[PDB]
Amino acid sequence: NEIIFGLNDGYYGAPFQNCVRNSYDVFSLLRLH
Amino acid sequence: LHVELPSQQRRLRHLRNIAA
Amino acid sequence: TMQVSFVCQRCSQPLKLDTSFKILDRVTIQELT
Ligand SMILES: [Zn+2]
Repeated sequence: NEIIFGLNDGYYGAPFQNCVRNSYDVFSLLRLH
Repeated sequence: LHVELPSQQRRLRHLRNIAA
Repeated sequence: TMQVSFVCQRCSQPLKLDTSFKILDRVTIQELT
């Protein structure tokens, strides 16, 4: 009697430096909101 | 493939599947 | 190595924050909240 869910990245069940980028600045976030 | 660090929003909008 | 604490929800890449976020003035908190 179990249910298994599925999200974007995979399936969830019941509990029994070189790659970093730049984040948006506060001004752009305010503009987006 | 789920990076387990926090701040990863996990809401109903990201959920598309169900099974028993 | 570089320690990161956020990841882009759509871009799927680790992010580097801006100093203004750590120095958020109360105006931005009031507006965004
Ligand atoms: Zn992105």
